[PDB]
Amino acid sequence: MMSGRPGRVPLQFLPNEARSLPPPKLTDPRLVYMGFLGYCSGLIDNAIRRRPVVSAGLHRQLLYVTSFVFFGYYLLKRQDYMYALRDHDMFAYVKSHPEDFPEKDKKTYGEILEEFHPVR
Amino acid sequence: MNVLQIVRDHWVHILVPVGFVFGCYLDRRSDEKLTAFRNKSLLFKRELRPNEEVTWK
Amino acid sequence: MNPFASLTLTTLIILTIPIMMSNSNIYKTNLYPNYVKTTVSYAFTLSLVPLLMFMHTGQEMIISNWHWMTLQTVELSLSFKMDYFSVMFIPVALFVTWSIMEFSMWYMHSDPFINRFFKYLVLFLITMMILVTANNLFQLFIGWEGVGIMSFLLIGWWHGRTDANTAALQAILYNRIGDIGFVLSMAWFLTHSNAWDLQQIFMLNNECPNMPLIGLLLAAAGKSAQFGLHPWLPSAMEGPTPVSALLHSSTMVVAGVFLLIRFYPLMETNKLVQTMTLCLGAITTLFTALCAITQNDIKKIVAFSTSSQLGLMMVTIGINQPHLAFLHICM
Amino acid sequence: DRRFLKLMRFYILLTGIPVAIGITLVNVFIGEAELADIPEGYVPEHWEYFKHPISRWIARTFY
Amino acid sequence: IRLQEDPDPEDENLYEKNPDSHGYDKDPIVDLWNMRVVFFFGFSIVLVLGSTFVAYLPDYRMQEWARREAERLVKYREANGLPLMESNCFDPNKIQLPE
Amino acid sequence: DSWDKDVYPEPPRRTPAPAPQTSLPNPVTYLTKIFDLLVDRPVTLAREFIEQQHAKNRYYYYHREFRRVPDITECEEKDILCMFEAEMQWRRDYKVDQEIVNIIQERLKACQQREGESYRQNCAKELEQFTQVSKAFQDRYSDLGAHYSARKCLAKQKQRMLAERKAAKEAAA
Amino acid sequence: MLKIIIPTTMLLPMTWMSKHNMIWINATVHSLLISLISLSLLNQLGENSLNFSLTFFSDSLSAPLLVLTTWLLPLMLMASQSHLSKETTTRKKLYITMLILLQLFLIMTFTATELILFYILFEATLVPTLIIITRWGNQTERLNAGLYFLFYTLAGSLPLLVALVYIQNTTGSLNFLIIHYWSHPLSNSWSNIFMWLACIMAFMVKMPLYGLHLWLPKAHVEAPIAGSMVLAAVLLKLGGYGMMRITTILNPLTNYMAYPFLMLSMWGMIMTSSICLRQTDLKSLIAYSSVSHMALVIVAIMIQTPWSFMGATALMIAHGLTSSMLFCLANTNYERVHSRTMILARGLQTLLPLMATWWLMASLTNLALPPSINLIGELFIITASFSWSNITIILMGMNMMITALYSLYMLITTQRGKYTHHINNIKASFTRENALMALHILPLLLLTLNPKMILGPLY
Amino acid sequence: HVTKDMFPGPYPKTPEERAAAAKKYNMRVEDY
Amino acid sequence: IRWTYARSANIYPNFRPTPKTSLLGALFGIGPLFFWYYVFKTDRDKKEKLIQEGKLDQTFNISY
Repeated sequence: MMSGRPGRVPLQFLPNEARSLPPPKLTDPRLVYMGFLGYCSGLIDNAIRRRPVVSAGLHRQLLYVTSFVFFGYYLLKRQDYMYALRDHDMFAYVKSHPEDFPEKDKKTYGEILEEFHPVR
Repeated sequence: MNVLQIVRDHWVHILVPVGFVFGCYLDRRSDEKLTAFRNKSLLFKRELRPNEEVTWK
Repeated sequence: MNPFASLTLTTLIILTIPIMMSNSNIYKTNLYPNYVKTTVSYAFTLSLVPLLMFMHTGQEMIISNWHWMTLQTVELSLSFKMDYFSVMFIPVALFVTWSIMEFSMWYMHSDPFINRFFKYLVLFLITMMILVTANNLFQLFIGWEGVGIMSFLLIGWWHGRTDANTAALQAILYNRIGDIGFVLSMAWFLTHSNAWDLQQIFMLNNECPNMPLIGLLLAAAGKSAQFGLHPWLPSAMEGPTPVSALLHSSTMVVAGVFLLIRFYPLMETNKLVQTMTLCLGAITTLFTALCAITQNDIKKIVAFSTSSQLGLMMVTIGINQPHLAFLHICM
Repeated sequence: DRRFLKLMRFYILLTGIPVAIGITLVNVFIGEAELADIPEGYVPEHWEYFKHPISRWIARTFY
Repeated sequence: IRLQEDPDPEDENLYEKNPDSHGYDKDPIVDLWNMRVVFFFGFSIVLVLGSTFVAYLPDYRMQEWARREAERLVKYREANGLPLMESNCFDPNKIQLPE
Repeated sequence: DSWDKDVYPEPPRRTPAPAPQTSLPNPVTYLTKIFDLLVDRPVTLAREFIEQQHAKNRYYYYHREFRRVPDITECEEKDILCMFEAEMQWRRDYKVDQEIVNIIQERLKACQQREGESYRQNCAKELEQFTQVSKAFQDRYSDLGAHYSARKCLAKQKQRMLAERKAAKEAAA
Repeated sequence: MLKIIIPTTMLLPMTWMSKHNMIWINATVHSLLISLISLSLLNQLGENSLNFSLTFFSDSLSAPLLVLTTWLLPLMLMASQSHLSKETTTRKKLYITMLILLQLFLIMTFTATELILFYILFEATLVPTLIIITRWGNQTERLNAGLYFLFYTLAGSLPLLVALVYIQNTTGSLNFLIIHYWSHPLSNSWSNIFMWLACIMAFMVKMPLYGLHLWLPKAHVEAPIAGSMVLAAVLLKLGGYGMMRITTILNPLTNYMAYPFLMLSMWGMIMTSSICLRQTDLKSLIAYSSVSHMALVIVAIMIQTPWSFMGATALMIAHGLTSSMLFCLANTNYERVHSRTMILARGLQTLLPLMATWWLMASLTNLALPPSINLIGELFIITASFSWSNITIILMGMNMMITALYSLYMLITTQRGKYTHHINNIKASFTRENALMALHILPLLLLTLNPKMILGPLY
Repeated sequence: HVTKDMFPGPYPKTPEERAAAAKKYNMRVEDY
Repeated sequence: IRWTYARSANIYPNFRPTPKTSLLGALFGIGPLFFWYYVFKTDRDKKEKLIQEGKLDQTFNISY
């Protein structure tokens, strides 16, 4: 779908047109879940390595957390930019092809005859 | 007596209460992004009292 | 307002006070059976004033004090029908159970759980009063089933005895066969008359069809031990003699024919169902009287006699004489 | 069995008696609201559409 | 021996060491406090206060409002000869039938 | 009283005055004098005390006024906001209709008990009113099912109206 | 819903960070506190639902279920801590964690505004449930029970997943409100017939429908007591709640698609009630009785009337409470005699009087004695069925007769008669067990005073 | 206590497992 | 223990599909289902035919 999109330069995680969108907030629920994933990784690291799972290596658990949040922020930016691109192309295509997307003639339920099915 | 042991042993008792208050606060914030029809419904909309500016929060 | 309503209610409320007190301190002492017998005697004395007011001027009323729930267009409330049947049967039943409790204070004197026995007697009395004063079919069903379970618990009073438990379950079984018809009538009246209260049921059923009346007849045949569902009453003699005298001879087993009397305006307008109850009562009275003349157990003879009298009550209902049947209940 | 029954009754009553006493006191001295037509120009608070003072307190405090 | 396995141990009676056992814990103090917190928070709070909270919940289903509206409507319809209720739930003027 | 006499009618109450044709005293009158002394007067006093407390703490509640919104016949197909408001209005109207039917059934039950043995003839008006209101309610809300709506109710009304118009046209011939 | 969800989530850190001997105390205290908070969801509106956010909402159908779940958690904790007294601290914390995870999943399942989110949350309940059954069950049969429960549920659920994504692709939304307001009639075609079957079969196997129920005896019998409690009380109700939600897109196809299911449940309630008359395992008898009440719920949902839905809601609530009570009562005897055989320990009323009273109350509620809410639900469903067809009164009356027979038979065989001579280890009932029964039975009877709280949104 | 060999088994085909079944159920072979 | 095992867990290990078991399974499992379906379907078709011609009176049936 999006592979051969025009202007799509290779090996570029965020293109420069993404800087027009709002960056994700720092307390973004998805970013906080990223940090939680890092914290779980640190706890499981203590468990497998046979260390006290909660209080051993606070620097290591902390680094797990911050690296997970660091990757999550950029992942969120790229995801949001891809969805913005999707909506951008969809609206452009609906605009360029009005015949494929007609203006449906709206009618009220007072003139629309819906069939009644009794429950009995 | 023995405040250190009591606060090092029964400190977990704050977790569920403060989680309840955090849930209430997060419920509060959810309503803040659902006000596109505050004082706008065909049923409830009305003029604001002279110092009033919104109808619910 | 009018003392009739307050007195008719107070007669019912006083019965429940020794039940609430059945966990305080008197229930642990040897004064509990006399205490409950005394409240029953006081309730009998109070219930005479509504009876006297009816005797004077025919005071009758329905009381709907507490609204329970509304189901769209069906309002279910605690409604008491303080009519001739209620205000005449309540004093009779209270007098009889007063005598029964005084008797039990001597007959069950050596029972280690005599306090619980008297409490069960009061519970049965309360459920029967609910049955008799009920102004709608749900409340009547509450009385019906509470009477049934109290009968179950009192027939199997000596629960280490296999035959007593078998008899109690047998009573439950036959009465459940009757409950099928009771629930049939409830469903029909809800579906067609949109009411379980007697007033609207009588209003919307000038010509009552077969199905609800046959359901009511099935329930009555179950409760009053008519032929086909008869055997449980003589087997209910497994209970202590006060249980027999109170429930299964004089007060509880007339619930079925009382159910049919409560719907006599409906039964009045259906000849087929009238013939059915007339014939069922006839066969019941004949067969049960035939069994009794050869029985050797005195309690069995009297139980078959009670079944015969219930058959006679069914007969007099089946000839469009409901008030005669009520009089025979009281006598 | 006796000890359990005593404990259960105690812990039911421990708040039941204050609850019952407070409900009686509220009913006797505060009492229920009186219905009235909405005064001209006045928009009532949402708990002012209920009659029982305890119901009004619940509506005002929790909803 | 068919394998090295421990024999099935015998069940411990909480009453044997604690006649006053409430059945919660082998240690009498935590057993007592388990009983206390269970009874307090269950009966004293959730049952009594919870039942009272549900009992005095503000109008549920707006049944009182519906009854008052019905009373006003019944008064108006009867005082003016209008039917108490029309068979048509909606006005046949805002309905356009097909043919 | 609080309830309005027109919504809850009751015939003018007609009691016969006492006509003793005996010399033996009437036990009922003395049992009622004792009732008025030991029962009525103390609870009556207990009510003046309480209504005296409630008189000095007077406060109010109001009936909630809903204005009218466009109904489901005015909703363009799939116009979710208008459908929501119309559907809420329809459900409120349905509850009010249920309460109207409840008022009329209350009248019917009260008449049946009140008229005694003459209820069959004396309660014809209430039976007629119940017939009318129950027919109207049945036409509005019967057979919709557990998942009812203003749309299904309107479809049922349109089916009824098409049947009515066709029947009228074929009767005209 | 976050003021409910987040405190429940906070049970896990609190459980894992508490002392070894404060585990049960802390979990019980704070789960009761959460259950107190869940009661505020019973303040419902006549017409609309409580639409908190885009992702969670509450109405009169799901609020009593949420209260039932939050109430079941502490009772679970009281039931478990006896048989898990010899376990390690970490393993007790893992069991508590499983129970908390199950409660959290159930809470979000009953409030999910979207159908696919409901699907994931309702499928998530499998994992802690399966873990509980297979890890902490007592017999070698727990493994086969776990396999049956897992694969019955999944064979039901996967076609539902396919149907849900197809519906989202064709309708555009799986949002419950949008689904209701944009409801299209379902035409009569093989495509729509199989869409109906896919939408219905998962909830059918969950309830379970008679013929698809063989997992339930295994699972409810082999599970530890808390597992049986949840499986009987809240997990069966997922099928009924989901069926009530999803039947709004299946009309008028439900008019004739329900005939095989109506027949199956109407006859299988008779069949499983009869099976109870001959069950030699007490826990198996209690498990088999759930099938009949759930068959009644199936009929009520399939006939689609306001009275049928009211009765089904009330019956689900009442059955949850009663079945959990019965399982706890059987477990108290099992913990004494280490066996589920019913005629092993007879004449127990002369050894455990107040426990015999608890047994009588539980049997009476299973009897649907009026005015209990069991009877209210059963009677409402019976009346709706009578309107649906008068001949339904034969089968439902037969079922209530047989239900009375087996309930009182269980009572008589366990409590009455002569005590067993060689069983000399029936110790007096602990305060904990009596409190467990009391906390089962008291809210059940209090609901009779306010029955509209469990009559669903069609009240 | 109760081993696998003490449990009910399949129908006995030959008279030696029939006698073993009689022994397992505490009966005489001529009565089993 | 032998009695409780024979009645629960020994039955399927020793069940065989024979003409007797298959005939009985078909008769008792499938027979009542189709019997009741025929009864209820006939009753409801008669009811619906009455409703269509308005020959079934529902004067006070407003609760369903």
